Amino acid sequence: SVLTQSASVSGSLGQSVTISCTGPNSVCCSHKSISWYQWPPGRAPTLIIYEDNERAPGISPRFSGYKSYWSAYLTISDLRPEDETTYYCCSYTHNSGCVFGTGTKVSVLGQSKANPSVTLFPPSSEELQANKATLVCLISDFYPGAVTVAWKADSSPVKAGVETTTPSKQSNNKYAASSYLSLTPEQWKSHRSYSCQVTHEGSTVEKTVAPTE
Amino acid sequence: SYVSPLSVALGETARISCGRQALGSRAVQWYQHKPGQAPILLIYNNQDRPSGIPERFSGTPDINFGTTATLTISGVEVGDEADYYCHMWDSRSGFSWSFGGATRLTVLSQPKAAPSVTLFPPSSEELQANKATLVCLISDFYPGAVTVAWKADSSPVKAGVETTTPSKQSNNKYAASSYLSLTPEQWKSHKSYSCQVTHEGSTVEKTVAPT
Amino acid sequence: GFLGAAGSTMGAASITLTVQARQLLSGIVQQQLQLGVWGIKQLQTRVLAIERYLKDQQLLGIWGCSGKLICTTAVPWNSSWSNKSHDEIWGNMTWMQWDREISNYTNTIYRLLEDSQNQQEQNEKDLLA
Amino acid sequence: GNLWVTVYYGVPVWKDAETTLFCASDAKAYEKEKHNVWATHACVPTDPNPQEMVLENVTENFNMWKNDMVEQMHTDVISLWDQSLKPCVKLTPLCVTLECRQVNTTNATNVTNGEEIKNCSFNATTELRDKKQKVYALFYRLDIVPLEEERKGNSSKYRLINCNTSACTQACPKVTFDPIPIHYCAPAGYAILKCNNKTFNGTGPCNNVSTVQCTHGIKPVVSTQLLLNGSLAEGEIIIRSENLTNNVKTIIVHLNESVEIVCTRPNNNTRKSIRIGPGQTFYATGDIIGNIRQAYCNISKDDWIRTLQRVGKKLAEHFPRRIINFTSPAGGDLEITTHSFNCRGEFFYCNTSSLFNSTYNPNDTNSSSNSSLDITIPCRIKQIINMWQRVGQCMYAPPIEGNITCKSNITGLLLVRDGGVESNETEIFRPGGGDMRNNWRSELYKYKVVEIKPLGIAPTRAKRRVVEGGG
Amino acid sequence: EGQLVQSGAELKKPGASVKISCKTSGYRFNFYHINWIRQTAGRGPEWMGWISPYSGDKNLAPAFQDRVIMTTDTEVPVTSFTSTGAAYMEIRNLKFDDTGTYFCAKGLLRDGSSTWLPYLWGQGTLLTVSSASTKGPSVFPLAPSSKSTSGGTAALGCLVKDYFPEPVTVSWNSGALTSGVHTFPAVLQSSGLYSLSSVVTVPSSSLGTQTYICNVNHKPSNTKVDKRVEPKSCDKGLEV
Amino acid sequence: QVQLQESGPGLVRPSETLSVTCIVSGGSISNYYWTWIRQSPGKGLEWIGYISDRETTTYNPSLNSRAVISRDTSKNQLSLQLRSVTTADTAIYFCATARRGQRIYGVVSFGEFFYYYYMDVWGKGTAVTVSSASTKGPSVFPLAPSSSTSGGTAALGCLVKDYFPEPVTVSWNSGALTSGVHTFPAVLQSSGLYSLSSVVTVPSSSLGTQTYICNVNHKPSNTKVDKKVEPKSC
Ligand SMILES: *[C@@H]1O[C@H](CO)[C@@H](O[C@@H]2O[C@H](CO)[C@@H](O[C@@H]3O[C@H](CO[C@H]4O[C@H](CO[C@H]5O[C@H](CO)[C@@H](O)[C@H](O)[C@@H]5O[C@H]5O[C@H](CO)[C@@H](O)[C@H](O)[C@@H]5O)[C@@H](O)[C@H](O[C@H]5O[C@H](CO)[C@@H](O)[C@H](O)[C@@H]5O)[C@@H]4O)[C@@H](O)[C@H](O[C@H]4O[C@H](CO)[C@@H](O)[C@H](O)[C@@H]4O[C@H]4O[C@H](CO)[C@@H](O)[C@H](O)[C@@H]4O[C@H]4O[C@H](CO)[C@@H](O)[C@H](O)[C@@H]4O)[C@@H]3O)[C@H](O)[C@H]2NC(C)=O)[C@H](O)[C@H]1NC(C)=O
Ligand SMILES: *[C@@H]1O[C@H](CO)[C@@H](O[C@@H]2O[C@H](CO)[C@@H](O[C@@H]3O[C@H](CO[C@H]4O[C@H](CO[C@H]5O[C@H](CO)[C@@H](O)[C@H](O)[C@@H]5O)[C@@H](O)[C@H](O[C@H]5O[C@H](CO)[C@@H](O)[C@H](O)[C@@H]5O)[C@@H]4O)[C@@H](O)[C@H](O[C@H]4O[C@H](CO)[C@@H](O)[C@H](O)[C@@H]4O)[C@@H]3O)[C@H](O)[C@H]2NC(C)=O)[C@H](O)[C@H]1NC(C)=O
Ligand SMILES: *[C@@H]1O[C@H](CO)[C@@H](O[C@@H]2O[C@H](CO)[C@@H](O[C@@H]3O[C@H](CO[C@H]4O[C@H](CO)[C@@H](O)[C@H](O[C@H]5O[C@H](CO)[C@@H](O)[C@H](O)[C@@H]5O)[C@@H]4O)[C@@H](O)[C@H](O[C@H]4O[C@H](CO)[C@@H](O)[C@H](O)[C@@H]4O)[C@@H]3O)[C@H](O)[C@H]2NC(C)=O)[C@H](O)[C@H]1NC(C)=O
Ligand SMILES: *[C@@H]1O[C@H](CO)[C@@H](O[C@@H]2O[C@H](CO)[C@@H](O[C@@H]3O[C@H](CO)[C@@H](O)[C@H](O)[C@@H]3O)[C@H](O)[C@H]2NC(C)=O)[C@H](O)[C@H]1NC(C)=O
Ligand SMILES: *[C@@H]1O[C@H](CO)[C@@H](O[C@@H]2O[C@H](CO)[C@@H](O)[C@H](O)[C@H]2NC(C)=O)[C@H](O)[C@H]1NC(C)=O
Ligand SMILES: *[C@@H]1O[C@H](CO)[C@@H](O[C@@H]2O[C@H](CO)[C@@H](O)[C@H](O)[C@H]2NC(C)=O)[C@H](O)[C@H]1NC(C)=O
Ligand SMILES: *[C@@H]1O[C@H](CO)[C@@H](O[C@@H]2O[C@H](CO)[C@@H](O)[C@H](O)[C@H]2NC(C)=O)[C@H](O)[C@H]1NC(C)=O
Ligand SMILES: *[C@@H]1O[C@H](CO)[C@@H](O[C@@H]2O[C@H](CO)[C@@H](O)[C@H](O)[C@H]2NC(C)=O)[C@H](O)[C@H]1NC(C)=O
Ligand SMILES: *[C@@H]1O[C@H](CO)[C@@H](O[C@@H]2O[C@H](CO)[C@@H](O)[C@H](O)[C@H]2NC(C)=O)[C@H](O)[C@H]1NC(C)=O
Ligand SMILES: *[C@@H]1O[C@H](CO)[C@@H](O[C@@H]2O[C@H](CO)[C@@H](O)[C@H](O)[C@H]2NC(C)=O)[C@H](O)[C@H]1NC(C)=O
Ligand SMILES: *[C@@H]1O[C@H](CO)[C@@H](O)[C@H](O)[C@H]1NC(C)=O
Ligand SMILES: *[C@@H]1O[C@H](CO)[C@@H](O)[C@H](O)[C@H]1NC(C)=O
Ligand SMILES: *[C@@H]1O[C@H](CO)[C@@H](O)[C@H](O)[C@H]1NC(C)=O
Ligand SMILES: *[C@@H]1O[C@H](CO)[C@@H](O)[C@H](O)[C@H]1NC(C)=O
Ligand SMILES: *[C@@H]1O[C@H](CO)[C@@H](O)[C@H](O)[C@H]1NC(C)=O
Repeated sequence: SVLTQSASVSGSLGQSVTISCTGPNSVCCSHKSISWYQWPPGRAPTLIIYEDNERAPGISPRFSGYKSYWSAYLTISDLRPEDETTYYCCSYTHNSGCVFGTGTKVSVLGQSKANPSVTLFPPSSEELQANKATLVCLISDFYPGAVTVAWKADSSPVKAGVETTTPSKQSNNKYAASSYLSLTPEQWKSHRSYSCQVTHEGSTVEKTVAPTE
Repeated sequence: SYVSPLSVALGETARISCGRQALGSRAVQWYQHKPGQAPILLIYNNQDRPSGIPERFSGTPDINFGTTATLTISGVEVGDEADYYCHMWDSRSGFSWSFGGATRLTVLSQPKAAPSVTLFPPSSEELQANKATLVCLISDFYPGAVTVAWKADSSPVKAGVETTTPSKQSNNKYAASSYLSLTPEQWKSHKSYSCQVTHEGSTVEKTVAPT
Repeated sequence: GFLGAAGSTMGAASITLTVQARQLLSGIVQQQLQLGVWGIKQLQTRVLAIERYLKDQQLLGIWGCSGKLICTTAVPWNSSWSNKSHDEIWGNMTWMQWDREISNYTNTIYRLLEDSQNQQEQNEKDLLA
Repeated sequence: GNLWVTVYYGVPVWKDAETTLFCASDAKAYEKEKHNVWATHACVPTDPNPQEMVLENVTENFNMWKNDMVEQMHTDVISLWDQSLKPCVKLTPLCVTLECRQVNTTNATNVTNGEEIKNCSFNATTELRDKKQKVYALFYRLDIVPLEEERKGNSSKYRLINCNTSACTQACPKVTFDPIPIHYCAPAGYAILKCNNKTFNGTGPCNNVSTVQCTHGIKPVVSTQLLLNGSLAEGEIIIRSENLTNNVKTIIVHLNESVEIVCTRPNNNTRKSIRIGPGQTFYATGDIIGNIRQAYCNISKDDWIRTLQRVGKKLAEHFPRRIINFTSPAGGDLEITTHSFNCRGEFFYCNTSSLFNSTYNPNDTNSSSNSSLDITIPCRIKQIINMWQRVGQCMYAPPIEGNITCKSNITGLLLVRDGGVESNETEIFRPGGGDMRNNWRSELYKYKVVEIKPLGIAPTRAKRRVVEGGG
Repeated sequence: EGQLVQSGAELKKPGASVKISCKTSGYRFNFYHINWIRQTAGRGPEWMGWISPYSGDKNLAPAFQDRVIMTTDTEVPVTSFTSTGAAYMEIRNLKFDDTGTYFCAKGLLRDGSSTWLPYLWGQGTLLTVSSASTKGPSVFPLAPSSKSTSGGTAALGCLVKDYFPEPVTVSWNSGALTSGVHTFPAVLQSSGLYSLSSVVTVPSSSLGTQTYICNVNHKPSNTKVDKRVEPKSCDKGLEV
Repeated sequence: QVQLQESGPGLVRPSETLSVTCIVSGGSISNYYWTWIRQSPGKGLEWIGYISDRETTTYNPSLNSRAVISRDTSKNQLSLQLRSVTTADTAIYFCATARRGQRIYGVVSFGEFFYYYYMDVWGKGTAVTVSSASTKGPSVFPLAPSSSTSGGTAALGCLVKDYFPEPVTVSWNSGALTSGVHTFPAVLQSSGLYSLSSVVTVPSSSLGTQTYICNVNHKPSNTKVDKKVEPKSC
């Protein structure tokens, strides 16, 4: 993507934030138009700005565009919890297609942090007939979106068959993630307790279920 | 009611009309009937004629409705003199039972024939049976217009005369016989008996006498 | 062509407006017959069409838009009528669906059209000139 | 961003309205035979070309069954009928008792019918009022009802069919009934929209749409069961119904290739003019010259059976029912159960039983060439008719001299469902044309009336020089 | 306010071709372009092309100009200003870098300076290019667990383990229960297979009058698993 | 191919059953139609009726009340009977072979076609009289030669006097003599009896003892009288 944006930018809750999007003069905004889209990961994008300044139908006046001869800027006034997502720009003419940008991750600071909701699920009796034994540690409704997961077997760290997912944003503007521990019935039946430890920036929580139990 | 006449010259063409002309599509028949013989159909379907009928006869078809069915005979012969019947069948009138009214054809321009007369006296056996009859036979004359008179020496008999109306024979000529009834005394008495046959202006007379 | 821009956007349709105004009445002067009551419907149509002309000419008469097809007004746009932008009207909607979207009002837009200006203009023309 | 309303006069905006159109038939000349009912003094010559303007990016709703052009063409047909019947001689004095006799026919001996021609004598008025005159005339049996006896084929007493319901008026000898191409044109302030979809159903949105000043050449042909001398459906054979599931209303069939029907009256008739008043010369049927045949119509059995096959398949499309049984109408009214029409003056009533006598299976279950055995149709004739609905008063069709022969191309059907049976057990179809308007719908489906509204109030970023602005 | 529904997710071997669909509704299909834009994990969004259903215009990016063919069918009208259409994008000789999400979008304007601009995007079509064959998922019950003793809320779900490729659609009671449902993203196991879980938080009193059937759909392997969640829990915090 | 031969009584009393027979030779009766036609003096010929090969009778309207026509299966002959006859039924009776005829002028399915008949082959016809008069055998008196014209030929005759009714069949030596024969038409004398004469013109040289014998046959009276002719004597 020759059309480069700012990698990340942040603004306070109730404040505003500016997103830059520029590139070489063969692609930049001297004889081109700029459109802004909100493209959350795993969803379909939504047009918020089209043709430099005018906004898409039904868009609130909080979003605004300002196009210079060398760059384009997107101002998002009155930041909301739903504004914390990725945004993209497109430089286009009347005939040539969209030239997408690198992407900008917008963070909304000054918000209140959330408590992690963790629940550890043991392998069902039907999975032990497969035969596998995968522990399913589920985390949800935590803020911000960064965790550090660790497994334990009989109060000892486990590092085999750990598979953790990156944080994803829930519809409640909170983040969720999941971790899985794949095991064989021997290692399962060879310890007295399995523990999932979710470590955050303000509180570290642990939930334990025994294998024999 | 009765038969309608017609006259056509010898060797010419004869166009014989058909009474009660058709009212629609028709399939007529033309029959030839000579007195005393079997009828023969000249035509059985306007145009068609069976094998054995000469080509001189022809009937008008009904290709266009409105034509009167005429029987055309090219080159009239003496043998064509007969009665002609027109059997009419059409799509308007129903079952046509009765034949058409006869059309008597007469051939004109025929050569005249002098009458051949043969007079025979009463035979010996007839005289022996107490009866007598002079038989004057006229044959091979044309036309069929003769008058028979009888004479005793030179006096007319005028009584007991029976005469046949003439009739055409196989020679296409006419023939007629005349009988004179007499008792044997009347035949034996007079000198000679004579038969006079007046044909046209001529009169042929033959005389016989007892032996 | 006549009605050729009925399915086109309002930007491409507002170009040729003389075409719909020509065949709205144009009974040619010929310069090159009728009888019976059966031939009276024709007459009644003609008159009717003429009225259809001289009614719109009357509206444009009381709106100050007599001689011209396009005309600007002193009546301001009302937000409750439509929430569309310039590119959301003249490059997205035909005159048909647009007239259907405004069809709830128009009568109010007509009362303001003959009242907000020509009722106030003609008052401020005797008091001015 | 400051918007102001602006008026645009001449915006392509229309709305569905029903206004009275007018007639326009192309220039056709004739100096001796004038006074065409559907042409002369009923229409006008049009331009050499009615232009068709294709309307792009337009999809327009059409409805042939709620159309107003049909309801106008119906009343225009009736009104032209009554206008044709106004100045002609009427047959009020023809209500004298009739002494009818049978007509000469040769013995007969399959089974068929026979329109017994009746040779009727009657006392009739002459040019003088006090004096009369007994005259004879040939009348078809269907135009006369008896009073007593009948029974023998001898005399009895008869009465003309109309002489009680309504007095009758003979048709003028100058006027002609031949259907001429009629174009319907819209007045000023309105327009006609034409749907150009080849496989278009009855109603609904139409994609390829144009506008026209006048419709194409539509010949007002009146018929029953079989619609003829019409247009042909391009591509597929079209089925058009207001409502298929509704058992009562008809179904129109538009064909993809027309079929030949040749109708002849083989009676080289004659015309006998008898006076029944001052200047009134009633024309009666003279004696039939030639054979006594009945009128008929030949239809190619191959083309007709193929057409009924394809129509049977198109009916199997809209009906996932069972075997498509085709029959003749139920019975009763003669003008309903017969293919009735006109063939230059004479009004024919055909019995189409040999045509509708087929049945085709969805499984097919279980040929070759058969020369061209034209299915023959025994067609009777009426001289005193009261069709066109009771509004159109009767008229004595004057006898036509000579034999009659007219060709025609049937381009569709007029079928009717039966119902009453178990659904999808067996579907039955019967021909018929109980309504007069359905003959025009089959040619007025591709047209619609619209009313132009040239006022367009639209906001723009521009205001007029308000009052104070000159210098 | 239209509707652009794309075809389901597809798995294809490298070198083969695939044809993605895009059936529309609720708008005049000939009034706006159809845009094709793909998004891969490494390169982000990438506009591929657009096609005009009315005029047949086509504009392809130079990268996809050699191996993408876009077509459109004629619109089937429903009303006077609404119709239904379908677009198709056929891509040939697939490689692993072509794996990703594919979107078709509906144009913003009919006339102007940004007519073709993608405005009404579809739900997306997941295209996976791999040599490994398809593998169906194994669903195992996630027994209820205590979430609130005073509030009486439990969390029960279903585990979708070992499937390939992505994704898998989960519903409850055949879509008749979407409230309070949370589906977690899929993990990438060591063997290369995917695995996710779907949980729901419901009041613990609703056990005899509410049905709990997780409907799992893995259309790539053509397999569906409807599982009745076992309502027997061993958590003592919930039983209080 | 087909030949017919009529045979009848010749005289039937009034108010009786006139029976005439028609003999066939060429073909079977079940192959053709058969008509009967009578021809009376002073009138034309009258078609009285026909019979089909299917034994279906059809009669003339005037004679339908008194005419019966039948056919015989074993012997190739058809019979005609007429009950309650009068002096008006005296006529020459002919039987004829009738072929059918289909005249089509329109559509066959409608009908529009009528059948007609034509009789191509006829018979000689047998003359039948009806009256209260009785039979009468003909008297035969030979007419001796005149011995007539100039040198070369002469005429001899045979007189058939007073008989009833017609006709009388005359031959000479049972058909041995044929050339020069002439049978004149009979006359109806006022007594109610017919009388004919036959003549032959033979050369006067052939009169030694060639002996021309005249054979008279009258079937109604069952008399078959021959007679010899001798020249003059006395
Ligand atoms: C709608 O469809 C309707 C049907 O679906 C249709 O109806 C049709 O109408 C037309 C008219 O409009 C009808 O046409 C008529 O047909 C009649 C019959 O024709 C057939 O038969 C004859 C006779 O054949 C017999 O005789 C010959 C010769 O002896 C034999 O060789 C045969 O084998 C046969 O004999 C058998 O049958 C006998 C009984 O008939 C038995 O007794 C016998 O033992 C045998 O078993 C044939 O010749 C005809 O063939 C001709 O036509 C075909 C084409 O069809 C040609 O290919 C062929 O080459 C021949 O040309 C046919 O097979 C006709 O008779 C009739 O024409 C007469 O009538 C009109 C009107 O009245 C007259 O104007 C016309 O002039 C004809 O009259 C002639 O015939 C009569 C009687 O014979 C004569 O008395 C008369 O003088 C005249 O003679 C003329 O012809 C002579 C030759 O025959 C010639 O020698 C003379 O010199 C003279 O020129 C008419 O054409 C048709 O039948 C209807 N269809 C049906 C199915 O009924 C309707 O029109 C349609 N409507 C439309 C299209 O608008
Ligand atoms: C019915 O509705 C439909 C849909 O609503 C509507 O169609 C729209 O029509 C509008 C016009 O009113 C279109 O908008 C215009 O698009 C113009 C396109 O410019 C050119 O470039 C196109 C892309 O070409 C690229 O790719 C090729 C090959 O890859 C390459 O060679 C090129 O160099 C280029 O890179 C090209 O497809 C297009 O082709 C059209 O024109 C040629 C002739 O030039 C013809 O042969 C084709 O068949 C085709 O018709 C064209 O060549 C664009 O220029 C134009 O911009 C002008 O106007 C704006 C203001 O509007 C100005 O600011 C600007 O400076 C330009 O002057 C405008 O954007 C729109 O794209 C259509 N949409 C759809 C979906 O079809 C119909 O018109 C409606 N019809 C009716 C009767 O109502
Ligand atoms: C469906 O479509 C078919 C096909 O058109 C219709 O069939 C037509 O029927 C009408 C009657 O309803 C016919 O009109 C009448 O025709 C007769 C017959 O004569 C005409 O046709 C002859 C060939 O068939 C032709 O030879 C005649 O004259 C020609 O030559 C002269 C010069 O000698 C020339 O001047 C002509 O122009 C011709 O070239 C003649 O045209 C006719 O007698 C009728 O005449 C009366 O009516 C006309 C009305 O204009 C009037 O002018 C006359 O003075 C007279 O009063 C009349 O023309 C028509 O011919 C048929 N079509 C064809 C091709 O033959 C069918 O009727 C349609 N169905 C329905 C339900 O309507
Ligand atoms: C929508 O309908 C219109 C008219 O009903 C269609 O226009 C027609 O298009 C065809 C070809 O596409 C034209 O045929 C051509 O005519 C010319 C002569 O002008 C001839 O030289 C060619 O060989 C060809 O036959 C036809 O004339 C034309 N109709 C009119 C009135 O001009 C249009 O194509 C339809 N639209 C669609 C998408 O089908
Ligand atoms: C004629 O065909 C049209 C389709 O081209 C039919 O219109 C649709 O019919 C279906 C059922 O067949 C309905 O579900 C739709 O609601 C109809 N759409 C519209 C816009 O009407 C139409 O019904 C057909 N006509 C008849 C009489 O069946
Ligand atoms: C115009 O004609 C086409 C056929 O040429 C019609 O297209 C069909 O429409 C029906 C729905 O009515 C669909 O079921 C068919 O699949 C369509 N066929 C094709 C080939 O697309 C079209 O509907 C017609 N437009 C109308 C009647 O308004
Ligand atoms: C529709 O018509 C067909 C043909 O006329 C009917 O089939 C006939 O059914 C009868 C039974 O009553 C049979 O005797 C005939 O042999 C059938 N015809 C043929 C040609 O096989 C059919 O029954 C009719 N449909 C209904 C519901 O009566
Ligand atoms: C039309 O004609 C047909 C036959 O040509 C008539 O059908 C006949 O009807 C009678 C009694 O209904 C039956 O006895 C016959 O068997 C039928 N004929 C055939 C060939 O099936 C029909 O009745 C006629 N139409 C009218 C109204 O009478
Ligand atoms: C319908 O057409 C069929 C076929 O021609 C007719 O069925 C014939 O009927 C007759 C007696 O009515 C039978 O002897 C035949 O065997 C039948 N089949 C054929 C092939 O001839 C039927 O009569 C017609 N029905 C009508 C005209 O009403
Ligand atoms: C009835 O149909 C026939 C053929 O189906 C029509 O004959 C055509 O006439 C046109 C002239 O208008 C010619 O260009 C065609 O070549 C003719 N067809 C054939 C096969 O030769 C006839 O005109 C139609 N009659 C009408 C519509 O009244
Ligand atoms: C705009 O319309 C509203 C009705 O929704 C009305 O109350 C208001 O007075 C209007 N404003 C103007 C300036 O006409
Ligand atoms: C068709 O008729 C049926 C009943 O006959 C009725 O239920 C249905 O609504 C009708 N449909 C239309 C479109 O009129
Ligand atoms: C329609 O017409 C075409 C061309 O004349 C022909 O090929 C086709 O068979 C017809 N189909 C039907 C169903 O009539
Ligand atoms: C036809 O109708 C019957 C009863 O009305 C029904 O059982 C059958 O399924 C129907 N067939 C169809 C709709 O194809
Ligand atoms: C403008 O176009 C968009 C995209 O096709 C559509 O959603 C909207 O309804 C149109 N009309 C407006 C915004 O008034």
